[PDB]
Amino acid sequence: MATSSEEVLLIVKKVRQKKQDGALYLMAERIAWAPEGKDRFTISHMYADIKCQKISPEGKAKIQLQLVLHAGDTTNFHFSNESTAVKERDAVKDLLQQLLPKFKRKAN
Amino acid sequence: MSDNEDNFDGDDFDDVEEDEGLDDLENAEEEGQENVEILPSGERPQANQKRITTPYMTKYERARVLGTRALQIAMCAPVMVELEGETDPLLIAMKELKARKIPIIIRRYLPDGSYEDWGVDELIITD
Repeated sequence: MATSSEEVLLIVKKVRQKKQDGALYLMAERIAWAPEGKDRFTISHMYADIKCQKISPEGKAKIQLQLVLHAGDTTNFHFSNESTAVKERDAVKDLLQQLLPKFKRKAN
Repeated sequence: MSDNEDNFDGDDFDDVEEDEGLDDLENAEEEGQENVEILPSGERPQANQKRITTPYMTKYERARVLGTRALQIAMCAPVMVELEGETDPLLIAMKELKARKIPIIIRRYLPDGSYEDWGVDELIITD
């Protein structure tokens, strides 16, 4: 759904990125995050470019999804939905993580 | 705007590296004894065949049930036995265990991978 640029499978609301309050949308080929009130995703990472996904679980008042890229880069997506902030993380995790091998080397 | 994403240092990032489609490796274990499951009865999950083990309880299952029961009573669990001075979870649990008054299902496991459910009520505890 939310095919404004690509087919979004997982829509994660109340997500922030380094002082930017917005929303995270996982599309078929890329994880794109946009600011709340913006029609355009200011961040879009293809699962290919995402070298690894790290995620801070309960314990901290800040649940975060850090997309560590190949070069050593990263993308800090803070799940700030007081309701299911961590549960969001887990779903975005299980999904994105499964989205990765799709953009990784196959059996050969 | 929230400067909370730069107000941290050491985020407890539960590193999640995807790795699906890996090998099983049956040799990836260290146990080979009777690893039994200590479950609280009332739901009573049991199989539908004759059991192959013995309806007796040694110091293995006893101590396991006792430790788990002391943990229960230590949390203010109701006592199922008579009190003749027993004011400690261990004493009470020992009385309950010896009388099979402890409601707990002990699922035994064999080195072959099989498992059999065994309630304390079905086990003759030899102190």
